[PDB]
Amino acid sequence: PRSLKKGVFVDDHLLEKVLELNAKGEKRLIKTWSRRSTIVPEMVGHTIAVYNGKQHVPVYITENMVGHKLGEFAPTRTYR
Amino acid sequence: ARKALIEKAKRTPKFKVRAYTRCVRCGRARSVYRFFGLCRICLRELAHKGQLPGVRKASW
Amino acid sequence: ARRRRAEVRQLQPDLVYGDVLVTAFINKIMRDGKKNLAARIFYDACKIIQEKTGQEPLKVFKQAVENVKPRMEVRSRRVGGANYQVPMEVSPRRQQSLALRWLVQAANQRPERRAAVRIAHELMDAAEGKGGAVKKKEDVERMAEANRAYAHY
Amino acid sequence: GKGDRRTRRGKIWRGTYGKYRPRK
Amino acid sequence: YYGTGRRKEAVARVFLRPGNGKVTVNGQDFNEYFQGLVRAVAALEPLRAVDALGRFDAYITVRGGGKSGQIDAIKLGIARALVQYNPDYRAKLKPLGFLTRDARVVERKKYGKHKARRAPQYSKR
Amino acid sequence: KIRIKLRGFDHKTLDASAQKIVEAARRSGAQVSGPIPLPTRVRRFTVIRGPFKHKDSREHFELRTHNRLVDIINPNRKTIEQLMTLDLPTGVEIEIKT
Amino acid sequence: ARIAGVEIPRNKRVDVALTYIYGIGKARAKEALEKTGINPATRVKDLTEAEVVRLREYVENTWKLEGELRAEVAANIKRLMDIGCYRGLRHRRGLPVRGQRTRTNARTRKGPRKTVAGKK
RNA sequence: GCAUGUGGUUUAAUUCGAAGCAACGCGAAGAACCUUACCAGGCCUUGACAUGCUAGGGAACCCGGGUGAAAGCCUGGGGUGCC
RNA sequence: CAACCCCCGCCGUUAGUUGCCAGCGGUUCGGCCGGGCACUCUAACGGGACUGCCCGCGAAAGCGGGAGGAAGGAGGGGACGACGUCUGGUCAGCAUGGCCCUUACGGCCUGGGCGACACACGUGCUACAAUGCCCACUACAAAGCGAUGCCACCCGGCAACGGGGAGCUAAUCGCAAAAAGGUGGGCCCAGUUCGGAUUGGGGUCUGCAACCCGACCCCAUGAAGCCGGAAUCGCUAGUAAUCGCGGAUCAG
Ligand SMILES: [Zn+2]
Repeated sequence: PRSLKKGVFVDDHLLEKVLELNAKGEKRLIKTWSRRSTIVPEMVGHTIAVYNGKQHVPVYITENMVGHKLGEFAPTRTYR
Repeated sequence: ARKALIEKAKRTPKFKVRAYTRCVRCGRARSVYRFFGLCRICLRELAHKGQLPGVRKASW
Repeated sequence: ARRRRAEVRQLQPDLVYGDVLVTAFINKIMRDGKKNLAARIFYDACKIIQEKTGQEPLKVFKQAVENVKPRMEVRSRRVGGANYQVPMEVSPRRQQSLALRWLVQAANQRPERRAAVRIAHELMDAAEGKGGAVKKKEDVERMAEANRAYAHY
Repeated sequence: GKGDRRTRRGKIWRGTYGKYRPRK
Repeated sequence: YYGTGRRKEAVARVFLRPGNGKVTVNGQDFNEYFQGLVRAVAALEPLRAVDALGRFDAYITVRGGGKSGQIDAIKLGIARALVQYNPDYRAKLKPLGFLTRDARVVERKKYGKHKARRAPQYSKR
Repeated sequence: KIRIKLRGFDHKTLDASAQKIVEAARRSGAQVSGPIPLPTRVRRFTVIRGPFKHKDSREHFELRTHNRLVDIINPNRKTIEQLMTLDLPTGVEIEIKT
Repeated sequence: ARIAGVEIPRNKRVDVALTYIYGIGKARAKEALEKTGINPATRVKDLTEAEVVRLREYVENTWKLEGELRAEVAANIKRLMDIGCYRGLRHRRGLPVRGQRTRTNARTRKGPRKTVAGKK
């Protein structure tokens, strides 16, 4: 039930970095710290590597997973 | 207070949220009063010597 | 109290009847200082006595109190490396206080819904020498001369 | 009723306003 | 006849005019400004003291405090004005102690505490 | 209709300062409403005595900003003379709006 | 007095009653009587068979309820669950999801207390 | 039941102190970055701050671009006072 | 130690843009306007209790009781902590002897963490309900804070909020509704209209950014819990219990 009003956020760092990967079709690996960002319907299908606290976790994006953020896929807390 | 952070917390930041306080005197950051701009310790310190005008010791 | 017996707070008699005994009782119902509420309780509990009994509630009240005042009590004591229940003649002050209190503690334990009601019934069954108000009275005494084997301390 | 953030007191407590406590 | 009744941070403007016997407070009937208030009757006690009920009117105003205090506040005021009418009245008033005023004021919350007295609870000392 | 507000920190400093305006205002002016108190606004400071950690310590500091008013109706060019540059208090701030 | 979904709320007031239904809370109920003119004050047992039906037809063809609500949620959970979503994991672990603390008061999501050994 | 402090266990890090009464909603009267002292990874060295010295080049200053997560690195311009 | 100093209670003087038919004239009958400082108030100074008076006890100090008085014997509450004790705490506030690093034990940044959870204790909050819960109409408070800040009022929206926009530099505008209470009516003793945990879902706002980790709103969900083992805390009067309001810090 969280919310960012009118104007969904995504860091231009990868936005205009990932879109350029559209002019060529597909790529393989993306690495950027901004996990601040929401995921866009315009972003589906790429394999983005997000930063943990030390590692860089690779995340495949699904047609079914557009409404969540990047951080929601990079677990920080190692447990058990 | 580390000089590396007094003088630091003074230069304008790229984001307005980032800007916090410090005590002009001690350099403390934990609890300065805006009104005087001094570390709670510091407030007392001068409050006592009589260096903060109109600043008396409350009694009621 | 170490230095003195300390004076006993004097109360303002009732605005209605005028007996301080009244004011004392009400104080006892009152919780959280909502003395305006507890005031009502007593009055509406009085009105119940009028409708349910051909008698002035003022009188009924006193006689009910009069009947639960235990005149005998226990007060534990360590003599011999042991707890010896010493029965003892209770003073005037402590009776009146024990009465009112028990009247109440007992009342709120009634199966009845409305508070004022609970008081009303407890106030009657009291003057008729029953209920629990008087039971919490007869029970203490049922310890008084129960262990009267020790009234030599 | 103080935790019931959807009642009278519920709001009065949190000091928030809502469908349960309005502005007159 | 004005007297001035103050009690626990609440002022009471008292006016005794020879009338039928009615109290108007802040513009409303005495018994209307105090509905459901048990100790309400308390205000008039200083009057029924000298058997002077119904001979005066009571134009009363009040500011500050709480209704369950203002009562006493008026109570005093009436008393204080009652001397203006007949100073010789003290004889029947002070024995009943209506010309006294108590510092029943709400004590200051000291620090380290939860109120003016109520200290905080430690468990394993 | 010269409205004179007097805000300060010391109540004696203002009393005098205020009186000083009362005196040379009746000698050359006319009918003055006298000096009036407000209110007075306090600035409390609840600080811990020790610098280390003892919540239960706490010293209490206040800061009283006294407010005094002196009204002068029927403002003459003669009144403004005595009350032109004939002041002496230091920790007193005045402002006029007429 | 019967069936909304498969349920039977009865002998009490309507407004109260309807609460009993999985999908209805102290809100919908009032907004389902305001949309029908049935006076809440009246008990369930004293409803006009016709009055009854209206309520029925309405409530059933608008809000998602028991036989379907419990469903939507259920899978809704498995949603982010099937995904490497943090929130999903908290769900796996049976811990707090919304963001609480996992050091003290959490018990509501762990259930009974599981006491273990320690030192001094 | 939940908030909050602490033990303990955990963790790349879970920064630090406080310890019976006289530690534990205690420094912290305000941890999302910041704060922040911790851990990771990228980067910087007369260094983010003081006073100064010896050699070489330039008023200070201002506005771009490239690379970049930012910092940083590279680069380019206009620019030329007081003695 | 007491006293001198502040706040509280009585009263007096000085002061009237707070206050009022207190007494008169008009009203859109709002103290709104005049007009008036009386009262409330506001605040600066000063008076006032000293066992001074009466009875008793007493060698005296003093004690008990009474009276007049607003107040009594230190009238209530503050600030105010001796010589020293604990090698008390604190070099992470600051300062400072000493040793230790100075291409790093320094400095910038990005992201993570301080929020981790099988458990355990401390301080607390919410509740187990009819002396009660809910909705409605209605009445009394203090003390604070306010410039890009407090926001009247109107409009959109269930609503958080948003759009518009007046007043205040603040005893004269605003935060503001105090709450309990009172009048009506609903509940009828249920795990319930008690209780609000947790979870789904949809939104608002702050802010570069609310995943980790923000409050708020709305719909749904509606858990433990029916008064607490041994044990253990606070409080001697306007106190405890209860009820709401304000501020500091601070974008939130
Ligand atoms: Zn400082």
